[PDB]
Amino acid sequence: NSDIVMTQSPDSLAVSLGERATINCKSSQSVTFNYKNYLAWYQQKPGQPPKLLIYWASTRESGVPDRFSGSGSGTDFTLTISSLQAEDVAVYYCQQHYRTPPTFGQGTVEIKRTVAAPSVFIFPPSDEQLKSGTASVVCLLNNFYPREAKVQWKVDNALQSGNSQESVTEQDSKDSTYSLSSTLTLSKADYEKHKVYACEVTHQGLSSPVTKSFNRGE
Amino acid sequence: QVQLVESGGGVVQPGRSLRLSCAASGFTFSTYAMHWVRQAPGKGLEWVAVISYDANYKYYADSVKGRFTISRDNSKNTLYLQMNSLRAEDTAVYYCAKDSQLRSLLYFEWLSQGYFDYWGQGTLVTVSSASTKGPSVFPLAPSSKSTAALGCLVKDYFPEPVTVSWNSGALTSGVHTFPAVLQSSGLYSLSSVVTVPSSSLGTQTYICNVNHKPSNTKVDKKVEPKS
Amino acid sequence: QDWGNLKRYAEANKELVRKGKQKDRVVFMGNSITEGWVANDAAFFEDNGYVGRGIGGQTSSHFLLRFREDVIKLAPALVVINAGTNDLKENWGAYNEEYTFGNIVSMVELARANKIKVILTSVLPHRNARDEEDQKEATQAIINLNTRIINYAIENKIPFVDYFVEMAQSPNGDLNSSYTRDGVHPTLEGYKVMEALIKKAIDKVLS
Ligand code: NA
Repeated sequence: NSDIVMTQSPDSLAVSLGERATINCKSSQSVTFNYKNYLAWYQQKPGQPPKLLIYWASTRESGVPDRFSGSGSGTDFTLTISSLQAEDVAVYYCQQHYRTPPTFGQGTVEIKRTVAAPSVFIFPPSDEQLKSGTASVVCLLNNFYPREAKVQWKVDNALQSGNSQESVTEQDSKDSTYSLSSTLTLSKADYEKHKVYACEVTHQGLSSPVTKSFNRGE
Repeated sequence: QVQLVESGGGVVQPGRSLRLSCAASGFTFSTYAMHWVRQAPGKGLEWVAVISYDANYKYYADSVKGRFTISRDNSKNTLYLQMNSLRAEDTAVYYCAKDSQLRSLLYFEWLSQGYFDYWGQGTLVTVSSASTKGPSVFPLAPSSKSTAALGCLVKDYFPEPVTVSWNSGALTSGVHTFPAVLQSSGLYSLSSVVTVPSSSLGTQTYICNVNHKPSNTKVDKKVEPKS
Repeated sequence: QDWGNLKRYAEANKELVRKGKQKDRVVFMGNSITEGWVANDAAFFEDNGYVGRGIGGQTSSHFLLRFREDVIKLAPALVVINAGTNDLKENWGAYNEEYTFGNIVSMVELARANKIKVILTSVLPHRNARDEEDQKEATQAIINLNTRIINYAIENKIPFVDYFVEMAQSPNGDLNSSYTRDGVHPTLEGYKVMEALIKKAIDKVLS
């Protein structure tokens, strides 16, 4: 209840490579004491530990490039990347250590690019898997931007809920797109009770939703 | 330079105990407070505990109070975290972190800390009852109405990770191997897909090579158009 | 206008040199806490050969100006320094932790240049009962200054007497109600606690 809350608004930001990235962090109470800002910034790449970027709100750690800078005081702080490099795409943490428990706020920097519609593919379960009692149906959305997409499963035109899971790749190193998989899991008996399996994809790059389908046993 | 090396992580049953260690070098360990910080899968950083330079004071996050104990051996330059009554929500990568301030006086539980100037590599603690299990690998066959997409479904394995290659590493362009998802069974699942010329489907062989070292499993699955 | 207030003890210093040189003299440098110590427990100083040189309201800057006349010229074996309370109070001007700490280091170096042993001490806990945040900020500033002092003391092999840890009560470090009435100056019971700590430290130095 009395823990200092750290909030980044917005908590996600798409920035074009080469352009300015500005991350705002707000504390629930002032973390400035005796002309000193108890605010640190950390950078974390996937699979890597956090790394200190900025301490005392505005002092760069040794080895941090000049394009990173921190500013602010009291309850309002900012981390700025003057010109975004591909190696700067990461998760960023603002941290107060004015009071214990030290607390963190979280935000991500992603690469902004033009809209790209996904290429959609649907995959029926293999006969081998079916023989063991489960059916996995897979819908693939390939190389699209932005990440937001709606994937809706239909079985004999009945909308499915609660029986699918999604996974998304990291932004592609060359074209900055995403790819996404949706897997629908059914029992063998349910799968073999129905004919038409469809995945309907809604995305900003598509003027209307795209549906890929197959008929069981065809 | 300053080094912090954590160890002791692994898969542990809910309710059991686990002791993490953090071996420090490159600085006078006995004159700095030390911290544990953890990061649950797909979540942010959560501070766990602090111990004063002289071990006289220890403070804990509310979420671990009464279950975790922080300690240090200044003669061995080692920091410890004793975790009891482990729960599924304790699953996280656990980091040790050096405090920036020299000999901070942690007389009260709310006082300022330093910033965390150096961090260890982290050690993963997975609190789960799931038995180790190798994956089943199923083809994602290229559509007969096919650039064509094909792949492999790598289903029901524990723990992470698996590795997937195509054609023993000769095929790398166009491959998307998705992050694993934890299923409601407590087992992981993922797919690996690749896009290839539709004209190649009749002549070029596509095999996904799946390796799961925790179970000593290796599967080569040929993915071809379905007859 | 005699900013350092060298006038306060000028005549008392003359009377001391007239009484001759004494063995194992300990001079106490400080503010109203130290001045009130002698006023409230004269026997502790009289029976032990301690000389009090506290002046109420004064900062570490005043102590530095008085150091030669009120410490060095009394040829003591040892000096006990308690400084910082009025620096933090800001009754003489804006607080600067680095300037306050530097004044203490200057006094230590002057004492060591004259073969006078040193005992450094913690700034005492202080009441800021406006609200809970006021007390926490006061306590945090005191601990931050005491942290600089203790680190310097350890590095230079100077004994540090931590009045604070024994007199600051949970949860926010207020001066213990058993040891004070106004929340700033100790009562006699509070002084008894400080006397046990400082006498043990003095006896270890003097052997
Ligand atoms: Na000395």
